[PDB]
Amino acid sequence: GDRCYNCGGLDHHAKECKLPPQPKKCHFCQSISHMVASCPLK
Amino acid sequence: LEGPVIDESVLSTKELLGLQQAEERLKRDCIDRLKRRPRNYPTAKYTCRLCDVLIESIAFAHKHIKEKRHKKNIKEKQEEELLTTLPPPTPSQINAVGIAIDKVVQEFGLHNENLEQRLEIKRIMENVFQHKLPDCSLRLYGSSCSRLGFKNSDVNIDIQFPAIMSQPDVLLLVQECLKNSDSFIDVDADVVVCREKQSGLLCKVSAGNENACLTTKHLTALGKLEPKLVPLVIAFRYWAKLCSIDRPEEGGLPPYVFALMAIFFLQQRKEPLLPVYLGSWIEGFSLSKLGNFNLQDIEKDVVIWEHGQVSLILDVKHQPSVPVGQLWVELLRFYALEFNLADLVISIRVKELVSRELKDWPKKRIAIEDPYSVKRNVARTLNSQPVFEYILHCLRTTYKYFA
RNA sequence: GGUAGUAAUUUGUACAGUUUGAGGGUCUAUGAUACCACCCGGUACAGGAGAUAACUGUACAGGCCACUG
Ligand SMILES: [Zn+2]
Repeated sequence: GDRCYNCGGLDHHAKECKLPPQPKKCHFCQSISHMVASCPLK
Repeated sequence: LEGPVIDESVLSTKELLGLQQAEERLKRDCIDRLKRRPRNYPTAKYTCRLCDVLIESIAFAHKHIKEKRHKKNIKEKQEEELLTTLPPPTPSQINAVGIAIDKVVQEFGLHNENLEQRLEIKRIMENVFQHKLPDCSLRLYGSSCSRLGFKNSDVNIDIQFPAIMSQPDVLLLVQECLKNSDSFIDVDADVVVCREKQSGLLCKVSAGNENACLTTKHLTALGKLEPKLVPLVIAFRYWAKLCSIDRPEEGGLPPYVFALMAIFFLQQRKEPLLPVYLGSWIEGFSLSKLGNFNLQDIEKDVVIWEHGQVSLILDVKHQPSVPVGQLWVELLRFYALEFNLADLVISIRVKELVSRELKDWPKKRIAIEDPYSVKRNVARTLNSQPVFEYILHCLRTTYKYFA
């Protein structure tokens, strides 16, 4: 239901995730450059 | 094996930035990536400073963070940082600390009259022993001669006997004399421990133990030349008594170990108030030959060493004098935070902090070096790590209360 | 006297793992019902990794006519 803390997997929980590490990306715009605070619309 | 633990080239720039963010998170948790692959355990990619624990992966770092030990260590580090920023005490605070130290000295401290009463006790001992052992004699040692122990501290007497006599036989016939004599009662074989019938103070008799008398005289001199030392040592001893660290049977440190630590602090201040028996001034002195050095005898405002003499008290141009309370707070800072008791020896003889590897010492808990017994660990009574942590917590709490 | 080893037993610390417990959720307006067909979002944050006791094994400090001369 909610995006996981690491690797951004909804169904996968953070503890359950066994995938290789992935960059943390802003969910609002899926942008690596812009975080939640720096969203272009904000 | 010479390659990096994590290769930036293999990872993309986006991946590299993500890994850098992950490592920043790990840094906030005190987890630091290994600069190079360890030869013994190259698998580990990170290390935890709090526990000094190798971590294979970032997820393992989070798992370690979940562990209670990491939380306890981070709490300890937070307490240390909080203590670090405490301001030095104001002049009123220093005066109050000095007044408290003086009050503690008056309440529980050995004075001249107590020494005269103890000399009277030794005189009674000499009177009763004279009939049977005219050759043998008695002297004060330990807390008695030092004047740095409490007034309630048990009498300590040492026997001088001829070379032909042997320490076990001498102690045995001394025990017999204590048996028959009416003056001494509740006598036990145990040193010989008894309860004085008239004075009412616990009494202990010893034979040989020349090193104890030497250290006691050295500390007596250090107290005499240094006036601030005695109040500081008495206050520190009172703190140990309150915390129960003074009691040996419970795993606490011996009493005079606290005085040794106090003199070590005074010697290691930024402006040294007391000198070191061994220093760079001595010709041929070295840490490798430190064991060869030894202390021979105590002179008035002078010391004797063999492999030459050193002054008991430093003689410097306009030597600084500061209040006793200021020295006490400085000692609290020196031992609670400034001094790592784990792996640094409290070596009075040498200015340099003797490493444990030099003496092949445990490196586990509080460690103190005897002035005359280089090979003896006077803190061996403290053999439990929980008790060691208890002493550190008590010292830090005392610093916080007084700062 | 020093070094280490040491069955049967005695303390202390955790818990890699098992399992029992209350709690935790918050977030409803966004319906799709009935045993006619059961599941989408707007109220609702941040860059934040989620237990304490009973239980199993494993190294580590002390105790033990343990243990040694
Ligand atoms: Zn995930």
